[PDB]
Amino acid sequence: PPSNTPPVKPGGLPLLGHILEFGKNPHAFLMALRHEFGDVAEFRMFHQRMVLLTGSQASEAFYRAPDEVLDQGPAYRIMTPIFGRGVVFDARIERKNQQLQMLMPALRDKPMRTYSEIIVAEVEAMLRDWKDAGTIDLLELTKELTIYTSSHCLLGAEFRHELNTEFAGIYRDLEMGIQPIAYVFPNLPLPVFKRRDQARVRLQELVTQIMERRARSQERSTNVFQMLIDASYDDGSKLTPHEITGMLIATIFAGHHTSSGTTAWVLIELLRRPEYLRRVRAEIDALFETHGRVTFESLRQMPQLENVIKEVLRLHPPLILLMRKVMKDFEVQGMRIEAGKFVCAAPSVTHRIPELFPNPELFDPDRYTPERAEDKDLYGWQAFGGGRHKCSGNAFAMFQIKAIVCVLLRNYEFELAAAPESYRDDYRKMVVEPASPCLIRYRRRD
Ligand code: HEM
Repeated sequence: PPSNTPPVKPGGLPLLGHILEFGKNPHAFLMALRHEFGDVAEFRMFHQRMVLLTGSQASEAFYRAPDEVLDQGPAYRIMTPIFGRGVVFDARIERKNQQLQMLMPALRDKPMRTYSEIIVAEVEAMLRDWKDAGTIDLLELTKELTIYTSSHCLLGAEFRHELNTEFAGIYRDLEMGIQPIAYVFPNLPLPVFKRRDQARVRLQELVTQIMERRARSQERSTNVFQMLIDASYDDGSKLTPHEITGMLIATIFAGHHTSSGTTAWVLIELLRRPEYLRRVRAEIDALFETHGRVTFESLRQMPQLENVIKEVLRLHPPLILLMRKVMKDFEVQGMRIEAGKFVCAAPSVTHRIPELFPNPELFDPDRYTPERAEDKDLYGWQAFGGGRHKCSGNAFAMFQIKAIVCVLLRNYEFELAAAPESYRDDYRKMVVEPASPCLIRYRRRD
């Protein structure tokens, strides 16, 4: 009497499974898998057996599982050298959870007003460097803008001014260390891998220096770094500069390409839909004539723009595979998923289920008005994941993007360099953004 298990896609290659076809187009693949096998569908990545949970029901099973059924550890094994050993997600389930819990208040509530001012200020700042008119690569602009605003808010002014050029190069070497051989996490050593390892060492050095310099000086700035210094375990014991360095890098990687890509898409989508450029522009111009400046209070209630960002995240979730190891038999929609196996959510797929998002392929922000399609189901729309391990900085992300767009749109008029339909997702990236050659034209407003 064997229990009903989920269907397995007729395999491809012996030691490769489906990996090449999947790798060709991860999204197209997962769409195809679901379309042919339904809510719960097994495929093989190398040796390993992945199970795609799509739809409201199967998504709930995923996001609500205890940390003791589904472990996010292996998904991050490529990151461990960058984050440090035993720092966060390499740490024991209970220790990992305290570190994450220390971040949450750093990225919500009280510091949010300060972050707003810093982010607004940082964009206003760089915008003074701009010619009257010109052509820029939109993706590069939002990646620069995001790393500046992030690092200022998360690390502090030290890393924007005094440690600017030093940090810039560390982050590069850190970023460059994200190579899928390390993602297997099988062998750590290589030329680029040491330049990665050297980078983390030098950052932990820079951190401790600033810890010590901010302590003998009675500087008290508002940043995640400062709050991680002031945080403490339930022990009463404190974070070591190893941990503080690990958590700050995790936060920056978690927030950088995700935000930068989304800001790009919010501008692209607004620039190929004049209808919505007007609704957003009218909202901003209204915001200024009611506040005379971009202000934490003003950013809070931008319904037009919130709705646009929400639809952009429906059509363009930057993270499209959320992977977990099954370390306990749990059951999804009747089908039993064996321990030792892998499960994963696919925001990009579930977001196009017609039963959840009527006319899924149509861009319509008005889905997210009081007669909504994001509220009355919590495991439909899932761009920020869900459950115990949902994004800590969804609030930060929303303000970051609302601020950048507000300022850019208020000072500058934009128009696409190439044909509107030519702007496509590049699903072959670890974090999905628009295609690399993503040019745009600016000219000072009025
Ligand atoms: C802007 C668009 C963003 C999107 C779409 C996004 C999406 C996500 C998703 C889907 C996860 C869960 C991954 C998983 O379940 O394995 C996640 C986790 C996380 N995100 Fe984001 N994120 C964004 C921005 C940010 C920003 C700006 C920050 C911080 C500044 C941030 C910090 C985090 C952290 C710390 C986690 C780990 C939460 C945990 O596992 O407990 N994210 N994000």
